Amino acid sequence: QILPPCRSIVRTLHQHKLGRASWPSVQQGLQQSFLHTLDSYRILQKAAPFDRRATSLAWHPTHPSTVAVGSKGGDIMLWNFGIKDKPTFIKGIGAGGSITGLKFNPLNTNQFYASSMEGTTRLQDFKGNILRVFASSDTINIWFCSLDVSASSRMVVTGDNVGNVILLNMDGKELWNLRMHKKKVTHVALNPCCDWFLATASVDQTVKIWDLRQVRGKASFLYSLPHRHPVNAACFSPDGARLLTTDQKSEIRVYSASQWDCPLGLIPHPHRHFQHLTPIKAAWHPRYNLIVVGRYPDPNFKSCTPYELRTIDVFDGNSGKMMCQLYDPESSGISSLNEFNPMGDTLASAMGYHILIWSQEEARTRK
DNA sequence: ATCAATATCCACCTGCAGATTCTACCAAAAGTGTATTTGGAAACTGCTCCATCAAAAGGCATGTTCAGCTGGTTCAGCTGAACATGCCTTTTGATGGAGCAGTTTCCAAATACACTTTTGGTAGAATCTGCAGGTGGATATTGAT
Repeated sequence: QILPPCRSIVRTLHQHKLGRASWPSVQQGLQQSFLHTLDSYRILQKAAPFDRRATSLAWHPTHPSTVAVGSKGGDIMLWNFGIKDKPTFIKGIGAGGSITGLKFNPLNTNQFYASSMEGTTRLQDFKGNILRVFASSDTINIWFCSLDVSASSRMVVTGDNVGNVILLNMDGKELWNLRMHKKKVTHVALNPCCDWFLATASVDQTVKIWDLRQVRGKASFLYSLPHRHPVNAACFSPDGARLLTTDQKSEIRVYSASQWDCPLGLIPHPHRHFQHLTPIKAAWHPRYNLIVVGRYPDPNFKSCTPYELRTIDVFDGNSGKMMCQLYDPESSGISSLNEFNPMGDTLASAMGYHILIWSQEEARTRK
C-alpha cells in the first residue's frame, strides 16, 4: 500500500523555534507524523459486545478512555478503559425504542442527552433516573431522529422523521418547531466557534444552513445546498470553517466558509445506505484537517483501488485523496460509526453488535 | 406355397361446383354521451442486502425394502366355422311437433330520494397455543415355554 511519508521533521521544529517557518507548515508536518504513528494502530486493542444493534456513539469530552454508546433497543452503555470495573449498563424496551441521537452533557458528565424512537428527547443519568424530558411527540408513529447540543450557547436541537426541527434551552424555553424539510432529518449540528448559525440534513436530498436567531419565517433560510441523493450526515469542523457532508449512494463533499453554495472538493467513497445497517456518518478529527470514514464496498462503485476490502479509511480534507487504511480480521463487520477521541490518541468504532478500540501498542518490557 | 391388401380400370351417380334469384344486414354520414387517457399530488408496498442465531438442509454410516428378473404353473380369451336372428332397410302409412306468424298480456328497467344496513376504527377479553407436567397407551425389545 501507499503510506510513503518523508520530511525534515526536527528541522521544522527548530525552524519554528527560529520563526522562519509558519505554523500551518508545522501543523502539516505533524499531521504527517500523526499518520505515521497511526500506521501502528493496526493492532486492535479492545472489543466489547452487548445486545441489540448499535445506533449512536459519543465521547467523554474531558477523558480519553471513557465512551458512551446507544443501541437499537434503547440500551445505553458507558465504558472506561484501564478501570476493569465491569462497565455501566441501562436497558430499555428493546423493540421500538431505538436511541438515535446521543451527546454528552457539557455540565454534568454523569448525565447525558438522548433522542429515542419512543418519542422522548430526554436528559437522563447512567444510573437510570430520568432527570428531565425536553420534548415529546404526544402521538406514537411520529418520532425523533437527530440531536445535538452547544455549551457556549447552552442550546439543544433535535430533528424529526417528517421535516420539522425543535430548538430548546437547557432549562426549557421552546421558541421553535417550524417546519424545515419534507422528510426525516438524518443529522444536525451547531457551530462550535459560532453560536447562531446551524446545519441540518434530511432525506430530502438537501442540506440547509440556518441562522437560528435571525430567521423565523418558515424557510427564510440562509443557505441551501443540493445533492444527488439523500444525506446521512453533515458535520462541522472544530475550527468551524469546513463543513463535511456524506450522502447515501456514493459521495462525500467539502463545503467551505467561502461560498457555502459551491463545493471545494468531492471525495468519492462507498458507504451505501441500507435498511437494517446503522447509517454511516463521516467525521472530522478534532485537531487536524483529516477525514475519517468507514467503507462499505459496492460492486457498482467506480473503485480507483483494485483491492476493495471493508476497512476504516482516512483521507485528507483540503486535497481530496486518501492517506491511510486500517484493517483487522476477526472484525469483519462494517464500521458504521467511527469517531476519534477529542484527546487525539484513541479511536472508537461502532459496528453492529460490537464496539472496537484501536489505540497504539508499546510496553515492550516491564521493569 | 399363400391370400386378403393395394393398384388399376371402368360404369354411375349424387354430392358438389356453379349459375340465378331474393333478401336482411353492413357501411357511410353527422351527432352525441360516455368510457378512457393524462397531468400531477401523495401514500404505501416491496427491494432492501448486513449481523445474527437456530431450526433446516447436507452429507455419511448402517440397515432394511422391495423390484425387475427368473421359471414354472395355471388357464382364459382369440378366432374358425357353422348356424340362428334381429339389423338393415326400406318403405310407406300415420301423426304430431317445429317453426313460423299473428294476437294478447305480462313484466322488466329507467330514475329520483330517503333510510339502512356494511365496513371499517378501535379496544376487551375469550379461545388457541407455548410451555411444562404427567398419564397412560403403545410399541418395540427381549423372555418363558
